[PDB]
Amino acid sequence: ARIAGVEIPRNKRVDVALTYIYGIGKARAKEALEKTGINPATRVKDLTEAEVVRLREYVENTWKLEGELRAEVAANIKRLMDIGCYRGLRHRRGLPVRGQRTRTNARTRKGPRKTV
Amino acid sequence: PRSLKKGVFVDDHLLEKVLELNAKGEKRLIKTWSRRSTIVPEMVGHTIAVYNGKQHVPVYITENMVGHKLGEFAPTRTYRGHG
Amino acid sequence: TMNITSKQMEITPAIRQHVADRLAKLEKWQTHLINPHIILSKEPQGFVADATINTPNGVLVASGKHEDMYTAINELINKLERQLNKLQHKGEARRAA
Amino acid sequence: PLDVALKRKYYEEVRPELIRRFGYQNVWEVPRLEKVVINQGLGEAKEDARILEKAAQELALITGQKPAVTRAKKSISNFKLRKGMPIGLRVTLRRDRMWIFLEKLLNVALPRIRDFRGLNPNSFDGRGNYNLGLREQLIFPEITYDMVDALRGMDIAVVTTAETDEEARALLELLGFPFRK
Amino acid sequence: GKGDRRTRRGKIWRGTYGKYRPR
Amino acid sequence: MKEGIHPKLVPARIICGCGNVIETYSTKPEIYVEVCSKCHPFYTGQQRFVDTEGRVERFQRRYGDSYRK
RNA sequence: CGCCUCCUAAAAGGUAACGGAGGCGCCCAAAGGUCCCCUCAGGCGGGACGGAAAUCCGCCGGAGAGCGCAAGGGUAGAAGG
RNA sequence: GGCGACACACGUGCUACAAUGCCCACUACAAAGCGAUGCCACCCGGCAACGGGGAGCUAAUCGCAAAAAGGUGGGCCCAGUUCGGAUUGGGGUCUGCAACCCGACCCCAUGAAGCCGGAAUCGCUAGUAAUCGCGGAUCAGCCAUGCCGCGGUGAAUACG
Ligand SMILES: [Mg+2]
Ligand SMILES: [Mg+2]
Ligand SMILES: [Mg+2]
Ligand SMILES: [Mg+2]
Ligand SMILES: [Mg+2]
Ligand SMILES: [Mg+2]
Ligand SMILES: [Mg+2]
Ligand SMILES: [Mg+2]
Ligand SMILES: [Mg+2]
Ligand SMILES: [Mg+2]
Ligand SMILES: [Mg+2]
Ligand SMILES: [Mg+2]
Ligand SMILES: [Mg+2]
Ligand SMILES: [Mg+2]
Ligand SMILES: [Mg+2]
Ligand SMILES: [Mg+2]
Ligand SMILES: [Mg+2]
Ligand SMILES: [Mg+2]
Ligand SMILES: [Mg+2]
Ligand SMILES: [Mg+2]
Ligand SMILES: [Mg+2]
Ligand SMILES: [Mg+2]
Ligand SMILES: [Mg+2]
Ligand SMILES: [Mg+2]
Ligand SMILES: [Mg+2]
Ligand SMILES: [Mg+2]
Ligand SMILES: [Mg+2]
Ligand SMILES: [Mg+2]
Ligand SMILES: [Mg+2]
Ligand SMILES: [Mg+2]
Ligand SMILES: [Mg+2]
Ligand SMILES: [Mg+2]
Ligand SMILES: [Mg+2]
Ligand SMILES: [Mg+2]
Ligand SMILES: [Mg+2]
Ligand SMILES: [Mg+2]
Ligand SMILES: [Mg+2]
Ligand SMILES: [Mg+2]
Ligand SMILES: [Mg+2]
Ligand SMILES: [Mg+2]
Ligand SMILES: [Mg+2]
Ligand SMILES: [Mg+2]
Ligand SMILES: [Mg+2]
Ligand SMILES: [Mg+2]
Ligand SMILES: [Mg+2]
Ligand SMILES: [Mg+2]
Ligand SMILES: [Mg+2]
Ligand SMILES: [Mg+2]
Ligand SMILES: [Zn+2]
Repeated sequence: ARIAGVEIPRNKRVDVALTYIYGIGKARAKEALEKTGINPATRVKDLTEAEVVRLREYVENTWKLEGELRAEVAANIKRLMDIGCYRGLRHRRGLPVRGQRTRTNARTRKGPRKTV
Repeated sequence: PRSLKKGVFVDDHLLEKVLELNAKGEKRLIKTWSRRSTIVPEMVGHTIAVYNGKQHVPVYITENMVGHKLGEFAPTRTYRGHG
Repeated sequence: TMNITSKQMEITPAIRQHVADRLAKLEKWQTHLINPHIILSKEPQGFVADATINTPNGVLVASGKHEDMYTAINELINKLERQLNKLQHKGEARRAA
Repeated sequence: PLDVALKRKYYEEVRPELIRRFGYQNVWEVPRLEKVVINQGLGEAKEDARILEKAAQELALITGQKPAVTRAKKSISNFKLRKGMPIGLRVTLRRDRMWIFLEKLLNVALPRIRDFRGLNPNSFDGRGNYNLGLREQLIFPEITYDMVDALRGMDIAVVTTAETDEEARALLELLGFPFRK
Repeated sequence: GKGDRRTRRGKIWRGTYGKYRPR
Repeated sequence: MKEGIHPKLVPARIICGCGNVIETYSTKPEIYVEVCSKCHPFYTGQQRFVDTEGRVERFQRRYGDSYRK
């Protein structure tokens, strides 16, 4: 599990690879490679273990990633669900939360169609 | 959400009653139509009845539900499911 | 599936189901009934039952009319059948020469 | 026998603290490690690629000991299981190999465990033994991403001469077993 | 393309501006 | 031990990222690991990596005391 | 309709009825000979996927398991692995 | 408060499933319109939305304004991906008395279905179709992917 908890794609440029971490998108990819002075274009197979632990150390301390991140988002939802607010209710019934129409669509949230 | 440069909005007529009850010691039930008012730290521990268009829903405020709006806790539609 | 509209009228699930069992007679011809649409309506004279149905060999459009909503529906079905039977057999007429 | 840090740590630091904490009157009375038994429940190798020789090669790299096949006591319908079928691996570690395995387990393995919050304090025999289970073999330093085809974990039995969970808790934590609660 | 906000093309289609399409 | 069926155990260095070196025994004499007990957040006191946040919410808003009284 | 097991069968053997219940018409190249080693079912507690039940660990557990197949006898101080 | 509901069903559309493509950076070429508690140059703070300064223009003068496809370079290398941008978490902006139900926008993270679509079915005969962007009415703001316009690039085919 090289970095950071996840084994990022070798053969790929380090900036693109880093996005294969939960919590690290393209924005944060360009950030960590500056702050550690590593060429963003270089492939993960071509990193130095010096650079790896360099890249590793910064990325794992600056931001919340993978497990602990998922834990929070859930707790945040678990919270809204428990305090019983409207946003909460939508999560409890698995319905859309950001005020979308549910007469049609809402399939991403509802899942594939249930016959009647 | 509402600009941080602006206020933390409470309808004053709702808020006033809170502070009034805080001073003398709380609490009687407060019937309000102010769904748009933020739950504010001064309100915690009270039970405010929030009109949802039909009924006034009794809402006991807690430490968890501070940042929210009052309407969020008195749902406006009755839905028990389909079929 | 099948859609039913009750224009400026209220009807029941029962009545809706009745119509579905009545349109079902068209299943006889073993051809695809594509988006059948029934419109129930009330005139001063009686009820009106409209329908538009498409099939691989054409469209069916028919209107039934009668004081009794069920008869209006039955006549709608009768007109739809006659059309469907023509759609399904008219091509056979000129097989010779 | 080999000079190994953990083993040395047991005699030099752990034993005196235990003698202290419970006041044994005999040197033999103090909690000792009897064996570490590793078990791969497998049985995903029942039929199919019943070559679990891949797994045995993995276990052997981890322990330095070649595991022995376990076979079904009886036949079972629902697990799709006939008597005598090769369903798992089991290796009994003692003495120097046992110390070496635990040594790497504490220092390296458990840290590499995903979202590790510490061992489960309640997982004690009641008779002074402890058990923990793993989801992956990748946890161990011997195993790399390259050389592994699929994810198979294991069961680990740590057997102690301690009569109670209390005593066993004392010994294991002293050795460096990291407990959450 | 045009549906992704975090891109130049998306901000054009939507008629807005930002980091991914500045003015 | 039965001969020829076991991997030989040799002296070994396990090298962690934090600079920790572990003198131990293994079937591979040199090994690199991303983490060890010496640096792992759970072990090191309670070194709370990125978030030693402490919620921060929910009265943690305090923006501010400005409503009238 | 021959054969095997139990009961009827009256504590030796034997004992009938169109009396009460079940089996057989095979099988095994080891499921045979011998030497060596090993000991169950089950209950409780513990253990990734793993479940009432797969494999692992501990404790209790004389035989209630096993012994190809009916039943009976026998049997771990082995006939069982 | 509801018209925004949501086991379902149909109609119209938007964005797509990628390399004749996607992303970054630099660089060209329109038309028709709109604009004094309006359109906003330019400056500065902010990654940004935006905010604070501030000139011009009763507008062939000043402003919206940059058109986009394109062009030139660089990256991506056939993968559910640097395709796609749904869903959700968190943080902000602006309008407005007020954005819980029920606004638009920005930023961080999340990164779904979808590998070109059954029966069936729509449009178009030339500056048309296709594809690209620009404006306006309504309008505090906007749920516009709609509507009415505007130009850019620019086909295939018609035996009968
Ligand atoms: Mg990512
Ligand atoms: Mg809605
Ligand atoms: Mg209908
Ligand atoms: Mg009606
Ligand atoms: Mg009706
Ligand atoms: Mg008509
Ligand atoms: Mg008839
Ligand atoms: Mg006719
Ligand atoms: Mg000793
Ligand atoms: Mg316990
Ligand atoms: Mg013990
Ligand atoms: Mg490893
Ligand atoms: Mg994209
Ligand atoms: Mg020898
Ligand atoms: Mg007898
Ligand atoms: Mg007898
Ligand atoms: Mg006798
Ligand atoms: Mg006798
Ligand atoms: Mg005799
Ligand atoms: Mg007879
Ligand atoms: Mg044999
Ligand atoms: Mg033999
Ligand atoms: Mg047992
Ligand atoms: Mg159990
Ligand atoms: Mg389990
Ligand atoms: Mg079990
Ligand atoms: Mg028996
Ligand atoms: Mg309303
Ligand atoms: Mg409406
Ligand atoms: Mg329906
Ligand atoms: Mg459909
Ligand atoms: Mg649309
Ligand atoms: Mg459509
Ligand atoms: Mg492809
Ligand atoms: Mg994906
Ligand atoms: Mg798919
Ligand atoms: Mg992508
Ligand atoms: Mg949010
Ligand atoms: Mg709203
Ligand atoms: Mg197509
Ligand atoms: Mg296409
Ligand atoms: Mg067709
Ligand atoms: Mg024409
Ligand atoms: Mg396009
Ligand atoms: Mg437009
Ligand atoms: Mg306008
Ligand atoms: Mg407008
Ligand atoms: Mg909306
Ligand atoms: Zn370390």
